[PDB]
Amino acid sequence: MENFQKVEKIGEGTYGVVYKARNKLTGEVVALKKIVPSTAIREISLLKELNHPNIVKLLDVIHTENKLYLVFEFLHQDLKKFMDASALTGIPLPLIKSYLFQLLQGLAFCHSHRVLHRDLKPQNLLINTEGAIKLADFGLARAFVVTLWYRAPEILLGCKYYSTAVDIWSLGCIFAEMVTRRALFPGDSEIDQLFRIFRTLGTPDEVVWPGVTSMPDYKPSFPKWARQDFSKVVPPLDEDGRSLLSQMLHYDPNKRISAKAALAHPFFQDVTKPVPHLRL
Ligand SMILES: NS(=O)(=O)c1ccc(NC(=O)c2n[nH]c3ccccc23)cc1
Repeated sequence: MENFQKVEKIGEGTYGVVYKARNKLTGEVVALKKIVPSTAIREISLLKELNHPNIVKLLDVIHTENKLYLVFEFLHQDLKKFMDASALTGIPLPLIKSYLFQLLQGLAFCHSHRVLHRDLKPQNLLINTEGAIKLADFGLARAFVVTLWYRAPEILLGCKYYSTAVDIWSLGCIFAEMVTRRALFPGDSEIDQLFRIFRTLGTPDEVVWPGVTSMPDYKPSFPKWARQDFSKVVPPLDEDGRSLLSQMLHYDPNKRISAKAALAHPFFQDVTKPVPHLRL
């Protein structure tokens, strides 16, 4: 590991501290994450082959002194900071739509390889100066302070075998947040998270989500809220954007739109790739 000089700490992630670091041989600047079960080693090693331009590149996996360091390509800014910096005027819709489109490409890729993220959130969506956005920490949750805001309702209801659909749900919540400049469901506990979802989208029932009532953490005592209309939930998003968001936020994970079908949605008919103006 001595092959790296830490330049600065970027922050505490779910799986360890992330450092900006410089390779002493190569000269390259990278993100260095200090995270050992052989099972974790093999899953992580699979992730090195999972290469896509909207997926932060895992450069190296350093198992040393019984410790695990992951070396990634480095990006200069995350979507949370960019959202914060954009909050006076909001992110312009064409850049929201570009970001959403690119992230759906990323998902479509990983999902087609049966790999899910499970913990999408603004802090692991990384952006560069060329107008790209990338998913960071893909596949780590499986290979191995906690924000709940982007958690799919089937996870909160105790489903142990959830699907790629959970990422679509997270990404729908992020889409909404870019548009409105506020978190869609900022729960501060699991029940607060669930009940915020219920209050906006309606308490789910057997009609809209067959099997919901048989889920591990479902309680017949849940209060029954009525669904709100999306026009009230994410103005001033147009009809195509609301329609797509609605399909990303379907309760039933089987009805929820796939990343691949989302890419064909009419919302993306006029998609472009703007460059943001970023201050590094
Ligand atoms: N807070 S901030 O906007 O200044 C900022 C946020 C994030 C990164 N960059 C990173 O954290 C980062 N780059 N590549 C990664 C690969 C995996 C995990 C994190 C990775 C830099 C700056």
